[PDB]
Amino acid sequence: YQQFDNIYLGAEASVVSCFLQDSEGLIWIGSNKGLFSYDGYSTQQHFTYGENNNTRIYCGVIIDNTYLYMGTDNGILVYNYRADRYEQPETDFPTDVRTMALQGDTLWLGALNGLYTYQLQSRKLTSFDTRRNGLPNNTIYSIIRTKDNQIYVGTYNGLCRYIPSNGKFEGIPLPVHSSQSNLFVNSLLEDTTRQCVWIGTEGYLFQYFPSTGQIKQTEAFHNNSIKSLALDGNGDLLAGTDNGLYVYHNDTTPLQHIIHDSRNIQSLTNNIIWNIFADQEHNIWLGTDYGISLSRYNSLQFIPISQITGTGDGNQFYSLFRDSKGFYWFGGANGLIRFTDPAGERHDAIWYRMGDKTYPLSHNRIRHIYEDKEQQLWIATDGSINRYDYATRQFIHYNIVDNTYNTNWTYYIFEDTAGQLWISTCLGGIFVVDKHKLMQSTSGQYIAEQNYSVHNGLSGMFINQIIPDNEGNVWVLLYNNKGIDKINPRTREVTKLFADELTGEKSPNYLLCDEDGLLWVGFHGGVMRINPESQQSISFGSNEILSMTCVKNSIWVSTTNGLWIIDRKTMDARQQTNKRFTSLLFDPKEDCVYLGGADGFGISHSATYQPERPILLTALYINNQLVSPRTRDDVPNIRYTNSIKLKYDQNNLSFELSDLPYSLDEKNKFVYRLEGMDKEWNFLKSNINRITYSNLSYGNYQLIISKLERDGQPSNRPHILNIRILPPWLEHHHHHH
Amino acid sequence: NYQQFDNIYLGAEASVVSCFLQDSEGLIWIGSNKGLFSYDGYSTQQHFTYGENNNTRIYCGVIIDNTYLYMGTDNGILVYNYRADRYEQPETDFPTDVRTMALQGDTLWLGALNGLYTYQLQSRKLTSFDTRRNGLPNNTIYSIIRTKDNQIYVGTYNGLCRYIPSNGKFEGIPLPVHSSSNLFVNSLLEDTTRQCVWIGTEGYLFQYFPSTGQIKQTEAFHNNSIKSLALDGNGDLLAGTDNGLYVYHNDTTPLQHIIHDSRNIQSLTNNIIWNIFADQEHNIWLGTDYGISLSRYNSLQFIPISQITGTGDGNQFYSLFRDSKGFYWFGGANGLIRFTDPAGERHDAIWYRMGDKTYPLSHNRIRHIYEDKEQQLWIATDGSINRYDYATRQFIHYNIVDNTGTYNTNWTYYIFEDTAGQLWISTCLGGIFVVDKHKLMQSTSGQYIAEQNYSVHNGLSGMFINQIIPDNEGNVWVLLYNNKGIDKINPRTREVTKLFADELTGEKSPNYLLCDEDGLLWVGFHGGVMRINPKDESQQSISFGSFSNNEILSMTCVKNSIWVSTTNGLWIIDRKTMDARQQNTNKRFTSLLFDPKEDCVYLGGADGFGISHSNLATYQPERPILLTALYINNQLVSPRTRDDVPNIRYTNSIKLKYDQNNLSFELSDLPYSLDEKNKFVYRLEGMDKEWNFLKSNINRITYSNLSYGNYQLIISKLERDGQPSNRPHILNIRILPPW
Repeated sequence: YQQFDNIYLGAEASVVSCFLQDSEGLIWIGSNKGLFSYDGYSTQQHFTYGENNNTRIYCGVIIDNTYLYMGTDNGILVYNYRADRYEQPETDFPTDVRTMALQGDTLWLGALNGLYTYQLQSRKLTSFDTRRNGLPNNTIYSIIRTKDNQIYVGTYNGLCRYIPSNGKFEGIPLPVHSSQSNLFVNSLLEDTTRQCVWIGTEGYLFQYFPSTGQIKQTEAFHNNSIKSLALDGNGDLLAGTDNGLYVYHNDTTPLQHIIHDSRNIQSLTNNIIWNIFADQEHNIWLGTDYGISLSRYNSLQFIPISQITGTGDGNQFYSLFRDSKGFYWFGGANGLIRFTDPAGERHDAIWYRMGDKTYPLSHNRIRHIYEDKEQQLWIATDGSINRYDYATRQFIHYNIVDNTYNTNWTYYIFEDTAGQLWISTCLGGIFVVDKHKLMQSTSGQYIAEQNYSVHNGLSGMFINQIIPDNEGNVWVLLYNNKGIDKINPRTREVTKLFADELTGEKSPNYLLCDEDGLLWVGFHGGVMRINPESQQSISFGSNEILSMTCVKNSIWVSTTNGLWIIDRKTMDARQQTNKRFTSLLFDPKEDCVYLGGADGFGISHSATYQPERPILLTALYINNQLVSPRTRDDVPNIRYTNSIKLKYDQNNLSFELSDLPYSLDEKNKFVYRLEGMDKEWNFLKSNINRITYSNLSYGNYQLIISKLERDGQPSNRPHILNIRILPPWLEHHHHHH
Repeated sequence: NYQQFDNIYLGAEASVVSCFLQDSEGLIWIGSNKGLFSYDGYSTQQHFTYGENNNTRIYCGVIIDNTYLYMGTDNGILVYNYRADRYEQPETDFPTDVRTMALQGDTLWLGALNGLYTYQLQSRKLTSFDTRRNGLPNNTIYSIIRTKDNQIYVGTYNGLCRYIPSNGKFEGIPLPVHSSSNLFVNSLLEDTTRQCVWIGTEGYLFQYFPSTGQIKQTEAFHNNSIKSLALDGNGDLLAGTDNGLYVYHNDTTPLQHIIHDSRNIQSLTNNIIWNIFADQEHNIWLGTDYGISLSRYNSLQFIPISQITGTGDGNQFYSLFRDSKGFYWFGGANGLIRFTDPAGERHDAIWYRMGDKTYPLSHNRIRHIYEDKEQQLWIATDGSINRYDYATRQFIHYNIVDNTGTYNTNWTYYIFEDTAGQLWISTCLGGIFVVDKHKLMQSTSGQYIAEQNYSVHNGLSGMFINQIIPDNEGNVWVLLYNNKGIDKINPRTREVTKLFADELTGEKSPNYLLCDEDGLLWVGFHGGVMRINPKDESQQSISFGSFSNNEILSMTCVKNSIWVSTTNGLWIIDRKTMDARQQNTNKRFTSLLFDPKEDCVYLGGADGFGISHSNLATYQPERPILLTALYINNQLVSPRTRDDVPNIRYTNSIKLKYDQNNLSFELSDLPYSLDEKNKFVYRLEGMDKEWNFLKSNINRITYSNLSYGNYQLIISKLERDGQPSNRPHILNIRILPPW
């Protein structure tokens, strides 16, 4: 909170009382002169000088995913942000609305002269008062609904909570202070982690615990007023006051106190913080008595399973894989998910699981996913091995035994250069098997060509990974054992190596081959590089290894604690949130890395990975004047338009674009072109998001805008606007309403 | 209520029950002093053999990977694959004398008589926690739980502590007592509604509140110990002791205390309660020192939307409708949901809303759903009217204005089709529009001009119209918002008359309108209804209940009654006498639908809907039939005891030898929650020509002397009409020839 990006709406509209973010990410601003929006580049107004909508906004709520309800001196402005029109219902709203809170489909309204509910379907307006309902006072400043569906109402003289059964209100007994002749309750905030409601009053910050009724005084800010409360991305409590911002973490950590410095343009813009809003990306918006301070939240992007197929089922990911046809395969404890596009919208994921009607698996617990020499997809599971059939979209199951030990608990699979499948197990040792004959087999159970076991050379039969050498040798990772077994399949010679070094606590639990033929062995606090019989080790100092994968010249090592990145040639080690990741995948083509964990996965670069954001048109200008449905009947809301038809003399057009870059230090770069006029891409400077065209002839055009990709190439998913300029004779075809 | 139980006793001299599990398909499993059992609602079945290592006392269990029962024993952990019906031991050397188990993601916590352990299910790593290395108060562990916020609580021989994953140690939590030795902590239970952890010990029941560190001595029961804890469907805390069951509601409410009564075979079976388990249907299972006491749950059956769905999105339901093709259409404040079964078992809901990339709607606020004369589905919304296209699964939106171009159809409240191809559309602000249905459907204009409009200028009483309803007398009756009386339109002359304004006025201003099957009109107002006969324009009126100012939310015809949902509850009114009767739940329903096919009523409300029979017990959802036992020559057979037989519960196809031809099958639909059992019919294709009937107490099906060949056993619930259902259970049977 050391630096802020400060934002101003003009000299008239210096006071900001609230923020809303619509479900598509655009930020809305309630100022002392009316509503604005801010697209990350410039502000826009949505009122006309002189009109009833040119007025102080005190609060707002989004209704029906298409209306902004805003509290005003005169009642409630209802702004339809999709149509871009004020759409007043017939309702006689109470004047002076200062606070609002949705409960199901009833909107609670807190005003200077009363408390109300507004049922949204029937338009039924119900009033609540001191004399009938036992409210402590009629002037309302703050109303919230908690997760367990209780209503808290802060007033000019005290805090209470609604009692649905009898329609009355129960006081919460905040302390009465000799310095005050009434008990202002300015702000209320539910905190689900701390299990409290935070209460801001003049001079005192309280936590109310509904579990016990305890009212804890957490802070006293002498002679200061608490105006607003939010929780940031770390879950710290942010308190906006008349003397800057306070940040609370816990009882033993001192508050941060953040204030305006008149000689420093990057400081909090003003000390009087009327409102604080945490946006969908955890950016903190501070609304003040003089403009806005934005504090950007920065990074790894983490993606919950439910965003891929939702479905709120969980999964702990132990294997992540991308096939040569480009499907993602993410599995572990609870099944396998096939999907496309990790950081897109579409995904069309399929979940293969035990007991599914449509997509079954012999067992939920996936241990390995592998693509063979003929691009056939193999999985290892605790219900044996399976092979995918892409045409049927279903798995084919194989039972395997040796010539006498079996394959039910399979750990690892690979294909050798003679068309044999190598399979490691949790009891039956290692099986080696004719791939085509297994595939061609028709016997449900299948006798193995070969098997390695403790009877013929292995140390134990509890073995995880098996990895081929460049010179045909098979290196086996041994469970609860010392050293690593090594197999020459040419003369069946198994030998136990590095028992000297990899014993006791140096017991190995992970093993991989890099692109240069070097093995990396992970053990308790340290990794060790090998030439298959040379090389040695290193350690993590002041515990254990979950996953390792190669990333270029680096090997990434996921641990209980966090990540270690090692350079492959020197063996230099460097440590990098506190998430533990049980799975790692490097995607060379997209040049990112997937980090698989509990009920989700992260994505990061091989510099903080940026999620893909669609491109919006935020403003249309005709002959140099901004135009929208709010002011013109003959022009649509450009944000929600794919094709526009214009009159013949509406041929001087400007466009503003944005991908809503609120979180970003540096803006993305863009390219544009107008099909029907331009023959190539035009490049924009990153600070310029305006596109302009003059004196267009009649006919059809396509405006095409793309984000420049970080390799320099325009994206192939542009935003496209169809534009027809009508001749004089066809004028009556112009946009209308 | 806890005053009567269904008492269940186990075979094989087992009499002590120490735990219950319920698999993801609803079967109950029972750990007993002699080994593992299952119960299908008809009989108990053992899953162990006398003398074998599986014939052993079970102390606790959890289900792992949707296929195993991990169970604690003297020898460690007994692992049972319930799908394969085989004991399947891991290679892992487990500690002995396990007493408690709790999952944390993909790690299983194990508490034992001499240590605490972790077991990581992927790596199979076993990690030990102790007194010296970790600050445990004692190595004897009796209870372990994981809370929703992912904390680990461990109850021991000497007190309670909490895991610290920072440093891998345990923080003690001191328990305030009257004096002293070591405080046994036998039992732990998280309660998200009170936001505490309940703690049962010898002598006391505590609540600990992690948000503040407060610790409350909620009960003190000298010479009694708390052995088990659960919460019931009401959110009451149930405490199992060695002197019966205690039920806690709040501090001001007397505890209920429930004990055995030797003179009454429906009382609690035994006073020593080892485990209490609340099943998915909220039935309470009590495992005691002698048998099981089952307490069936009584409600209204309420279905939350997420059960439909599979998402946490809300909706307040204002229109329920089921179409001529059988699709249900439940819509309200937050869009419109299409789905085919009220229990959501087929996960095939489609949810239409504004903003949805795949299934958009012009507006989320649905005001009416209607099917026309040609089976086309129409909806009225605050974004005009739409028609469904079944083939594309998309709505088609229409914009309609009057001929002057002044009024439009943006805010549509109600729609119907008359007998002459015309759609009648009621609006807020634009009056009523009458539109030629086929011309609208075929229009390509993007604005349609209505043939007719009714408004304040040509006879209407106002411009805000809620509902418009045809007579059986050729008229259209019109409910206006906050007006006096109701308007009557004669569509042929276009005459508009205002009727019943003498009574329906001021506090009796109407706000609901409907026509019943006999063609009488029902008008709803604050705290009463009025029945109108449109033949003679006669009228009778009643008031019901209190208060006088008591709002009507929804009204619907249910056979010979009308159902009326209000702010203060549900009233049922007889259509001929007009006798009003109040019903009793606290939920308030803003939508109602009678389905004559299923003989039931849907009551739509906040984030879900109730289902009820028309004639009042409670309503039971259809459950699938399972096969739970196979007998050959009158001996029970399973993969556990034979090579050549599969798990009957998970097989669609069985292959038998020539001399395995005397067969019995037990069946169940898991009727745990039922006073009366259902009735079944069965037939064996290849043998039977007709259905056979069971008799409700009998769930066993027997065929003798089958000849080699192919058969198919079909089993079906006998429906309330006396028809078989169309969810039969099918088993293909092949009997092989001798050779």
